[PDB]
Amino acid sequence: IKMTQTPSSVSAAVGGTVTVNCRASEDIESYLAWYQQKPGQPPKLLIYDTSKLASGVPSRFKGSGSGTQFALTISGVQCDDAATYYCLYGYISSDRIDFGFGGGTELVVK
Amino acid sequence: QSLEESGGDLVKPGASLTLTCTASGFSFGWNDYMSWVRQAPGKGLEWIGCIYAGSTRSTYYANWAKGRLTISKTSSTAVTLQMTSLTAADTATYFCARGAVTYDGLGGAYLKHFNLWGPGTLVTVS
Amino acid sequence: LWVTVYYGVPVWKDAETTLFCASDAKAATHACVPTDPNPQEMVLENVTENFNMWKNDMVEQMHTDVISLWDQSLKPCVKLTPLCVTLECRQVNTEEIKNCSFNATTELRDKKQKVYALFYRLDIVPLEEERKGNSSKYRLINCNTSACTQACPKVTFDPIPIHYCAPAGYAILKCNNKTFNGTGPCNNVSTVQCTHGIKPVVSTQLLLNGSLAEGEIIIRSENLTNNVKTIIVHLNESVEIVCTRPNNYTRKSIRIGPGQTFYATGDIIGNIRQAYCNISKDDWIRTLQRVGKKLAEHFPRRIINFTSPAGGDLEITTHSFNCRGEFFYCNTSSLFNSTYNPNDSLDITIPCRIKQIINMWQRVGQCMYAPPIEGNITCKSNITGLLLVRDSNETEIFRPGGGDMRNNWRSELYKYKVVEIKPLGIAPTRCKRGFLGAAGSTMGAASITLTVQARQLLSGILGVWGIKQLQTRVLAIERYLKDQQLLGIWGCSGKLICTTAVPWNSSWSNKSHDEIWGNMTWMQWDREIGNYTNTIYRLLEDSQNQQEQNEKDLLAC
Amino acid sequence: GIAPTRCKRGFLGAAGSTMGAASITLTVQARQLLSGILGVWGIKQLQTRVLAIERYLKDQQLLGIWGCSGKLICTTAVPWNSSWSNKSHDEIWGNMTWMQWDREIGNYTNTIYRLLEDSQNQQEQNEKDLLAC
Ligand SMILES: *[C@@H]1O[C@H](CO)[C@@H](O[C@@H]2O[C@H](CO)[C@@H](O[C@@H]3O[C@H](CO[C@H]4O[C@H](CO)[C@@H](O)[C@H](O)[C@@H]4O)[C@@H](O)[C@H](O[C@H]4O[C@H](CO)[C@@H](O)[C@H](O)[C@@H]4O)[C@@H]3O)[C@H](O)[C@H]2NC(C)=O)[C@H](O)[C@H]1NC(C)=O
Ligand SMILES: *[C@@H]1O[C@H](CO)[C@@H](O[C@@H]2O[C@H](CO)[C@@H](O[C@@H]3O[C@H](CO[C@H]4O[C@H](CO)[C@@H](O)[C@H](O)[C@@H]4O)[C@@H](O)[C@H](O[C@H]4O[C@H](CO)[C@@H](O)[C@H](O)[C@@H]4O)[C@@H]3O)[C@H](O)[C@H]2NC(C)=O)[C@H](O)[C@H]1NC(C)=O
Ligand SMILES: *[C@@H]1O[C@H](CO)[C@@H](O[C@@H]2O[C@H](CO)[C@@H](O[C@@H]3O[C@H](CO)[C@@H](O)[C@H](O)[C@@H]3O)[C@H](O)[C@H]2NC(C)=O)[C@H](O)[C@H]1NC(C)=O
Ligand SMILES: *[C@@H]1O[C@H](CO[C@@H]2O[C@@H](C)[C@@H](O)[C@@H](O)[C@@H]2O)[C@@H](O[C@@H]2O[C@H](CO)[C@@H](O)[C@H](O)[C@H]2NC(C)=O)[C@H](O)[C@H]1NC(C)=O
Ligand SMILES: *[C@@H]1O[C@H](CO)[C@@H](O[C@@H]2O[C@H](CO)[C@@H](O)[C@H](O)[C@H]2NC(C)=O)[C@H](O)[C@H]1NC(C)=O
Ligand SMILES: *[C@@H]1O[C@H](CO)[C@@H](O[C@@H]2O[C@H](CO)[C@@H](O)[C@H](O)[C@H]2NC(C)=O)[C@H](O)[C@H]1NC(C)=O
Ligand SMILES: *[C@@H]1O[C@H](CO)[C@@H](O[C@@H]2O[C@H](CO)[C@@H](O)[C@H](O)[C@H]2NC(C)=O)[C@H](O)[C@H]1NC(C)=O
Ligand SMILES: *[C@@H]1O[C@H](CO)[C@@H](O[C@@H]2O[C@H](CO)[C@@H](O)[C@H](O)[C@H]2NC(C)=O)[C@H](O)[C@H]1NC(C)=O
Ligand SMILES: *[C@@H]1O[C@H](CO)[C@@H](O[C@@H]2O[C@H](CO)[C@@H](O)[C@H](O)[C@H]2NC(C)=O)[C@H](O)[C@H]1NC(C)=O
Ligand SMILES: *[C@@H]1O[C@H](CO)[C@@H](O[C@@H]2O[C@H](CO)[C@@H](O)[C@H](O)[C@H]2NC(C)=O)[C@H](O)[C@H]1NC(C)=O
Ligand SMILES: *[C@@H]1O[C@H](CO)[C@@H](O[C@@H]2O[C@H](CO)[C@@H](O)[C@H](O)[C@H]2NC(C)=O)[C@H](O)[C@H]1NC(C)=O
Ligand SMILES: *[C@@H]1O[C@H](CO)[C@@H](O[C@@H]2O[C@H](CO)[C@@H](O)[C@H](O)[C@H]2NC(C)=O)[C@H](O)[C@H]1NC(C)=O
Ligand SMILES: *[C@@H]1O[C@H](CO)[C@@H](O[C@@H]2O[C@H](CO)[C@@H](O)[C@H](O)[C@H]2NC(C)=O)[C@H](O)[C@H]1NC(C)=O
Ligand SMILES: *[C@@H]1O[C@H](CO)[C@@H](O[C@@H]2O[C@H](CO)[C@@H](O)[C@H](O)[C@H]2NC(C)=O)[C@H](O)[C@H]1NC(C)=O
Ligand SMILES: *[C@@H]1O[C@H](CO)[C@@H](O[C@@H]2O[C@H](CO)[C@@H](O)[C@H](O)[C@H]2NC(C)=O)[C@H](O)[C@H]1NC(C)=O
Ligand SMILES: *[C@@H]1O[C@H](CO)[C@@H](O)[C@H](O)[C@H]1NC(C)=O
Ligand SMILES: *[C@@H]1O[C@H](CO)[C@@H](O)[C@H](O)[C@H]1NC(C)=O
Ligand SMILES: *[C@@H]1O[C@H](CO)[C@@H](O)[C@H](O)[C@H]1NC(C)=O
Ligand SMILES: *[C@@H]1O[C@H](CO)[C@@H](O)[C@H](O)[C@H]1NC(C)=O
Ligand SMILES: *[C@@H]1O[C@H](CO)[C@@H](O)[C@H](O)[C@H]1NC(C)=O
Ligand SMILES: *[C@@H]1O[C@H](CO)[C@@H](O)[C@H](O)[C@H]1NC(C)=O
Ligand SMILES: *[C@@H]1O[C@H](CO)[C@@H](O)[C@H](O)[C@H]1NC(C)=O
Ligand SMILES: *[C@@H]1O[C@H](CO)[C@@H](O)[C@H](O)[C@H]1NC(C)=O
Ligand SMILES: *[C@@H]1O[C@H](CO)[C@@H](O)[C@H](O)[C@H]1NC(C)=O
Repeated sequence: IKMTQTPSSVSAAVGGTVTVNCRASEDIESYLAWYQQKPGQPPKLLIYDTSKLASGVPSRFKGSGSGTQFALTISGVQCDDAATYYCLYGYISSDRIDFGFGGGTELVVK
Repeated sequence: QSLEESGGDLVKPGASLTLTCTASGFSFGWNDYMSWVRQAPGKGLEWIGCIYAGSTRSTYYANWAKGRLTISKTSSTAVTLQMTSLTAADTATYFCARGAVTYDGLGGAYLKHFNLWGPGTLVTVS
Repeated sequence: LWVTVYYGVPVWKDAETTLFCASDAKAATHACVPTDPNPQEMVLENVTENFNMWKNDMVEQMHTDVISLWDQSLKPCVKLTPLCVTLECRQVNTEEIKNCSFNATTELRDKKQKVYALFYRLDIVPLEEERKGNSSKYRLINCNTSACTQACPKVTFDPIPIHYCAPAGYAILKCNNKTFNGTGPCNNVSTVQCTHGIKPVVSTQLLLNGSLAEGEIIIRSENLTNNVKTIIVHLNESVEIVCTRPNNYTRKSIRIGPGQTFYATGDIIGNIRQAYCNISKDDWIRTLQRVGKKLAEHFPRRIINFTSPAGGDLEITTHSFNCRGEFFYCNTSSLFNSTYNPNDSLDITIPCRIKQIINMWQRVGQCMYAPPIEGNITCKSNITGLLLVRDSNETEIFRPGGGDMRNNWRSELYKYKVVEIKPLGIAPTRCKRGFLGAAGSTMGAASITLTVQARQLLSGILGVWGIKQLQTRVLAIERYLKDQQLLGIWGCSGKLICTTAVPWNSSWSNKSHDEIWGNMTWMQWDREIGNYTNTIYRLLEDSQNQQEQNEKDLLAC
Repeated sequence: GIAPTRCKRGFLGAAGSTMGAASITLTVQARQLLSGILGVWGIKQLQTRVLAIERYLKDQQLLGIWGCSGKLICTTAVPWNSSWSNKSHDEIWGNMTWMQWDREIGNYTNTIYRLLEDSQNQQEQNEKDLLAC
């Protein structure tokens, strides 16, 4: 797939907010997901269908979007996890395989 | 329920690979898409492909590895990632995962879940 | 949501149909196609189906085809009407063989000749006369019933295997569930185009030369508590049996009319010997003790008695057996002479009777005469199963039995079922305007697969036997055209996926998009909305594909 | 039958002439094929009629799946393989009759049909119409 993201890294005051932007070139009808990857770990799923909170994930992680622009807002932020946040998307068909994932943004707060 | 993953080692450049991902405590059933990804330093997860438990369909990103990648079902509890020639394996690690999709009814499906992940492994060469 | 039309939906209905008769490509054979069965078996993962060997039309169909081909082989043969005359018989001095005199018809109809032939006592009926020790008078059996037909030279008694193959649009489902008892669910099924070859071996009591059970001995019945049903026992090991008629008969040829002859038994070479069968004793005993135990599992707290023959009528009391065209009626009472109690040389000699008049298939008047066969009449075969009949005394008494030939075929055909493929179906989507391999999986998964797989259905595009083929071809055409026609009227060219303008009714199904697509297989869906089939079709053909043309194109006048 | 062209997407009277000449003629002549649309003797007639129907339907069906309604001339999205024939456009069209051509590329018949039915006429629908959701 064709996708981009911004920024490459993020920061915030502890207890404040962080925004990570997923910028697809492709127009996606609410089929993306957000992941949190702590160092040494597989990424953990945070959000489904661009905005639904995944089980086991705190309310701190919220987001929305449409078309090509989607974003993750983290609020009441701690970077205890020291994770990189990522955007995921992909579609299965028999003629084409449309898949990808971003580079994500590294988060540090204080 | 968790995934275990093993079989990576250092091999000759251009050598084959058979990584096995195991369904510890479970078997794969309907809507279980058993997938693989590539994790490069500084990047995210590039897509390798997946198989559908309950059938014999294996979908993979040939645009990355046509003739290089095969994803094969083995036991009802396991999948093998089969590579015919390793290069980038020395950079990005491999992870297996258990995911799920939503079907459109128009001949395809979209990703939703990746709930179980294996620990992953690097398979380098020299 | 909206109704979407799909083509190539992997569902099926139980269905009866005429199957093709296929023969041995290397080859009663002119009627069947000598092709490659091409048994490209495909296993359907995660599929459970209901089989019932007692309601299998393939068995009934085979019964008819076996009989029909057998009858054709006797069609050009001689009717022995000239032999229904008084026979003067004397004891052969070379106690079952009698020497009989006839006044036979010569090539010329105005002359008779005095001839003689030897007969088995079983084929001869006394007239109102007694044995005097020298001579008496007889009738041939069945001269009061039918003009029994002589088998022609080159009538074959070779049980050449038959393969049944599905017509396009049909599939044969095979049950691979080892230990399946013939009814109920089979949790391991696969599909084939053709069945394995089945040898139409004819026998009673002991089933010969069939397929052995993969696992342990399996006992099957329509109803195990019904004492009128036959119990079919499938052995997992064969038992060696060899039968022979060691008495050196000579074939004589008697003209009995203008262009026809009768083959007579005569000139016995010296010795008189009884026909018999040679059965391994240890294998027979092990077999029954093992059967006894399996029966005990079905009939616990009972003594099992494999102790009795039918009662004395040769036709149902003995083992009907054929050897190279010869007909044996062997006495098995020495085999079925034992019991079983769950908490409690070296061969067996079976004397046999030989008979030349055969009431084949239990029909009356359809009589065949078996001519004498010269030489070494010995046949070695495998007992592969038993036909037992269960009989107050806290004992389950069993007798060998049979005569209903269908049981000899149920014993092979129990593994197969015929179904009809129904490629059209509908399901809701959000958009407004190897074939069965995708089975057992969800509809969603199949819908992806079918973008390719649906096209495998495109591979489906002698007297009465000519008719069977014509009906088969005509039907295949008819069904094809009906589906093409429906798709045409619904505006679904490019048929694999066709969106329509008909809205989805929650009254048909109130399940959500994902509840339906990810938690159901196509057959489950077909059942859940099956009675709305006509409703949907009307909405598509009478309304949406009419309105969508008239309101767009007639306005272009 | 098939032959290469440069474009991407009385019946036998035109015989003995080159394919080129026939291709012009066939824009009319091909339609003459549309004129083809007692015991054992009853059977002989039934088999004859059934077969005629069967062959007709098989050809109609292939044309349908290849997207070739308006069948006299149907361009496709399948590229020509030099491995089937490495003759030039004019070497083929002006120096061969249709039967000669049929023999020269005859064993690729199944290959071409698969390329047309499994790939190009599937891909050309799925990649254009399912996107219209
Ligand atoms: C052979 O055929 C059988 C037919 O039954 C198939 O059975 C299916 O098996 C799958 C997998 O076991 C079933 O899916 C599972 O359903 C469970 C029940 O869901 C209810 O409860 C949840 C609770 O929140 C509700 O959300 C939901 O709407 C239902 O109310 C789920 O709990 C299971 O989820 C678990 O695994 C997933 C894996 O990612 C985890 O993420 C979850 O957290 C959880 O651990 C799962 O969804 C399916 O329903 C069965 N079908 C039927 C008809 O019963 C076999 O799979 C099939 N085999 C093959 C190889 O095809
Ligand atoms: C269970 O299965 C077994 C095994 O098939 C059956 O037993 C066989 O039955 C067939 C008859 O249906 C027997 O075939 C006959 O064999 C005679 C002896 O053949 C000799 O020559 C051959 C030459 O290669 C040697 O291989 C062989 O060892 C012998 O030396 C033949 O003379 C018979 O020929 C008749 O039929 C042919 C058909 O065209 C005519 O042309 C001939 O003129 C003649 O009429 C015939 O071939 C076979 O031998 C049996 N084998 C055994 C081991 O017995 C069982 O009968 C079957 N069970 C039941 C109940 O049927
Ligand atoms: C055909 O089916 C029968 C019935 O299940 C199978 O019989 C089984 O044979 C094995 C030996 O090969 C028996 O195991 C041993 O039996 C002796 C008997 O005293 C016992 O002492 C040993 O400890 C052991 O159990 C087994 O019990 C027996 N089953 C029954 C029910 O008797 C037979 O093997 C099958 N044949 C094939 C080819 O599969
Ligand atoms: C038109 O075709 C003739 C026939 O040639 C045959 O078919 C060709 C496709 C190729 O396989 C030839 O080798 C075959 O012989 C051509 O006539 C041939 O011309 C060559 C020229 O050197 C000569 O050696 C051959 O003997 C000729 N063949 C015969 C049968 O005489 C002819 O040249 C072709 N015309 C054009 C314009 O290409
Ligand atoms: C069956 O009977 C016929 C006659 O009824 C026996 O054949 C005769 O045997 C005597 C013995 O000397 C000959 O002289 C005759 O010429 C024979 N033929 C006839 C027509 O009489 C015949 O042998 C008896 N068969 C057997 C097997 O004993
Ligand atoms: C064949 O026909 C002859 C006719 O001559 C039968 O022989 C006669 O039978 C009558 C019956 O009463 C006797 O009275 C004659 O004396 C017999 N004649 C001779 C020469 O024996 C002969 O029995 C017939 N054959 C059979 C088998 O019945
Ligand atoms: C043909 O003859 C046979 C033999 O005589 C008849 O069968 C007998 O019928 C009587 C009638 O009660 C029975 O008692 C005998 O036991 C029967 N014999 C046998 C061997 O079963 C037969 O019915 C006659 N058929 C015709 C059409 O008359
Ligand atoms: C088909 O095979 C399965 C096993 O492969 C049989 O399953 C048995 O079903 C009975 C029913 O009560 C259970 O008690 C057994 O424990 C089951 N066996 C196993 C291994 O789980 C099934 O019954 C077979 N079909 C038929 C008609 O027998
Ligand atoms: C074949 O196996 C099936 C499955 O066990 C038997 O059917 C079961 O019989 C029990 C008896 O009480 C019933 O409770 C079950 O509901 C039945 N299940 C099914 C699927 O029918 C069947 O009777 C066996 N047949 C024979 C001949 O033994
Ligand atoms: C279900 O049925 C299939 C088909 O008979 C079984 O698959 C066979 O398994 C044996 C085991 O070694 C293989 O040798 C055969 O080649 C397989 N056949 C096919 C067509 O693939 C399968 O094992 C059965 N499963 C169960 C549980 O009985
Ligand atoms: C086997 O068939 C017998 C009858 O043919 C069934 O048993 C009888 O069923 C009738 C039906 O109304 C009852 O009135 C009888 O009382 C039943 N007999 C007994 C002794 O209870 C029998 O249930 C069938 N068995 C199976 C397994 O289906
Ligand atoms: C099968 O063989 C048995 C054994 O020889 C026969 O039973 C015998 O019949 C005679 C008749 O008078 C009796 O004297 C014997 O005592 C019986 N033997 C036993 C062990 O009881 C039986 O009749 C034969 N059956 C057939 C159909 O021929
Ligand atoms: C059936 O089995 C019984 C025994 O279980 C056989 O009768 C025995 O035969 C032996 C032979 O020497 C005698 O010593 C015994 O005294 C007999 N037993 C009885 C109770 O008389 C019987 O012959 C067998 N029947 C068949 C048809 O084989
Ligand atoms: C089951 O078979 C046994 C023999 O295998 C029968 O045993 C006979 O029982 C009677 C009873 O008085 C004895 O006189 C016989 O001598 C026994 N037979 C032998 C060979 O000794 C038993 O009766 C049979 N049971 C039933 C209910 O038929
Ligand atoms: C099976 O066939 C063999 C021969 O083919 C029979 O063997 C004969 O048995 C008698 C019995 O006393 C012996 O005297 C002979 O010497 C045996 N023949 C040979 C060549 O040794 C055997 O009896 C038959 N079995 C049956 C059950 O009848
Ligand atoms: C058979 O022999 C006995 C012996 O006395 C005789 O009385 C009888 O008449 C003979 N029968 C015939 C038919 O010759
Ligand atoms: C009988 O069983 C033996 C067992 O090895 C087998 O080889 C032979 O072919 C079988 N005979 C028949 C007629 O099936
Ligand atoms: C076997 O157990 C049953 C249970 O009812 C009993 O009736 C029978 O007599 C027992 N047989 C032996 C030999 O103990
Ligand atoms: C019958 O007797 C003849 C006499 O020579 C012999 O050649 C032949 O083999 C014998 N047939 C049988 C079946 O014993
Ligand atoms: C019949 O064939 C068997 C097979 O071994 C042989 O032993 C027997 O002697 C043969 N009999 C004759 C008469 O040839
Ligand atoms: C559903 O069925 C009811 C039956 O009366 C009908 O009135 C209603 O319009 C239907 N809805 C759709 C979407 O067809
Ligand atoms: C169709 O009618 C049968 C009649 O018993 C019923 O059981 C089934 O549920 C009905 N299906 C639908 C879709 O109404
Ligand atoms: C020609 O055939 C070769 C056979 O391997 C194939 O690789 C190539 O792509 C084909 N070219 C065309 C135009 O189909
Ligand atoms: C087709 O096969 C035959 C086999 O002899 C060969 O002669 C012929 O040239 C082949 N045609 C093509 C197009 O390869």
